[PDB]
Amino acid sequence: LISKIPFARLVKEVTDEFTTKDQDLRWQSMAIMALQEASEAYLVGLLEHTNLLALHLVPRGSKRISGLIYEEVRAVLKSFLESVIRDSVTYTEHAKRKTVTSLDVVYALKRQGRTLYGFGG
Repeated sequence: LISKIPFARLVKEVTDEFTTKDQDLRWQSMAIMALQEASEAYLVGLLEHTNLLALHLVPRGSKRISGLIYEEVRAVLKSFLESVIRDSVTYTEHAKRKTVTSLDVVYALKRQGRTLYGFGG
């Protein structure tokens, strides 16, 4: 487990294909932390999003058959990761840098509609 983390490798592997643009880029430890932030962030967002439905709607917990939630979450994450690379290469290139940081990921998440710049009380 601690010695080896296959999940990080798998997530990194998918992302690496997207980041195949590793023409000279470099993956920092933070980059990986970004993956952790991404998965948990997506979930909090999903969980929190599901909570609002609870206000008047009743999610169908049973018979979870609707375009495979796992497929959707995965494809949706893929979109996030893919966009992240585009945003990352963009910000890195903006800074003529060749490195992936959780910070750039955060920047990507921010524009993704996170933090709401504090507009949302």
